[PDB]
Amino acid sequence: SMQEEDTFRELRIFLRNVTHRLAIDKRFRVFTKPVDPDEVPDYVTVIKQPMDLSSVISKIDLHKYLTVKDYLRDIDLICSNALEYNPDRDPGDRLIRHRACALRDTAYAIIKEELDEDFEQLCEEIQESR
Ligand SMILES: C[C@H]1CCN(S(=O)(=O)c2cc(NC(=O)CN3C(=O)N[C@](C)(C4CC4)C3=O)ccc2Br)C1
Repeated sequence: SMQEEDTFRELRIFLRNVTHRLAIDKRFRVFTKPVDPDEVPDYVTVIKQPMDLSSVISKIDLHKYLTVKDYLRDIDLICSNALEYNPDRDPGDRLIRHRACALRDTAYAIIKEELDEDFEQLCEEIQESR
């Protein structure tokens, strides 16, 4: 229905706003762009599902997220990919992991404060009906 289409359009506006607020935070600058393949050629071999906030925006605009749960799976993926590629005790790796964990925690905290549980539930029930 047009009412269901209006629901998913509201979800996209909400997800763009959350992603924008993460992307303008100076802590998260590294996560705003895909890994430069000329700068880091082995990334695409080690990390099987690369994800970054620019790709998250692309996926919102392509209607790939029908629930906030599906969006948070991609936020979780930025965090897990960061922990996987940068696992060492050195401060460079530890800073990336702390920033990755913070990006994930911030996304979940915004959604906890600002997502209506009944809105997510409606998205889930429209998704399941298809
Ligand atoms: C190579 C490491 C860096 C951190 N991780 S990550 O897995 O946490 C990760 C990185 C990225 N994007 C970028 O790194 C984009 N970028 C570059 O390719 N080079 C510069 C200029 C800078 C890094 C030297 C930069 O910012 C996106 C997502 C993750 Br999860 C991979």
